Amino acid sequence: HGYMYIPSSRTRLGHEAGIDSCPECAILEPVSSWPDLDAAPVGRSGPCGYNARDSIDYNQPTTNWGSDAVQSYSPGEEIEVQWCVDHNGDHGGMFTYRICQDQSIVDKFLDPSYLPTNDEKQAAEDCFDAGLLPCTDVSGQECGYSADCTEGEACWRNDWFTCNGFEASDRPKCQGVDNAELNSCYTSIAGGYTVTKKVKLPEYTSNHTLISFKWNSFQTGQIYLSCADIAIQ
Ligand SMILES: *[C@@H]1O[C@H](CO)[C@@H](O)[C@H](O)[C@H]1NC(C)=O
Ligand SMILES: [Cu+2]
Ligand SMILES: [Zn+2]
Ligand SMILES: [Zn+2]
Ligand SMILES: [Zn+2]
Ligand SMILES: [Zn+2]
Ligand SMILES: [Zn+2]
Repeated sequence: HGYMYIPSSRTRLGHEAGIDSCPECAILEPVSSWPDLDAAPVGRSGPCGYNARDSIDYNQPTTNWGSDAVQSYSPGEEIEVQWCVDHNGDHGGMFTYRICQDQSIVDKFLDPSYLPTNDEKQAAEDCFDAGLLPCTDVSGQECGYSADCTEGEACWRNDWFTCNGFEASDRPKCQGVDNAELNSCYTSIAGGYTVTKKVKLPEYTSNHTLISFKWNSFQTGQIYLSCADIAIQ
């Protein structure tokens, strides 16, 4: 149970505007989230998430999200990206961040009076996959392999980030990555823990595009998706 926190995703904004009582509850499930990290099609969830809890589809703006870039960055900028895992829903596994470089696709997600179809959701997803922001693009960032994976497997990759071992001696699962304190970010269920990394933005530009957060669960057949409205200028 988790969601994108920095820069503020639509889900965070959703919660913060009082619309979404369980931001961490937005789940793609059931799916094969492991070990093949993109076998699973995003269906209704899309690259921005659908929260069944409160029936929110974050793939289109409302008055409460998606109207504006929440943050403006520069081409090639290395930036903080953070997500929030719930104390009772730390599934371990692997996560990534992506920018889709086809403004025409993304535009379908920036109009409050249109909801992307599942078809457009999946096509967006493919675009986001092509625009995955690799761990290893940030100089100085250590990009480990998953302890829940073995060499040569489809999960064996360090473009994505990994949580710690689900049954590791020390600092297990996603919580273990920052080893942050409880409520270091908001979750509704049992209090949130931050999971913090850096990504390097592309030299691709836009006055208004999306980061899509995607977290593939190891413990469960589940994926958590969020997106943030951002500008590269
Ligand atoms: C953003 O929009 C303004 C108004 O059209 C324009 O003048 C500016 O060049 C645009 N910037 C980008 C990166 O598109
Ligand atoms: Cu969960
Ligand atoms: Zn995918
Ligand atoms: Zn695959
Ligand atoms: Zn992160
Ligand atoms: Zn259309
Ligand atoms: Zn190294």
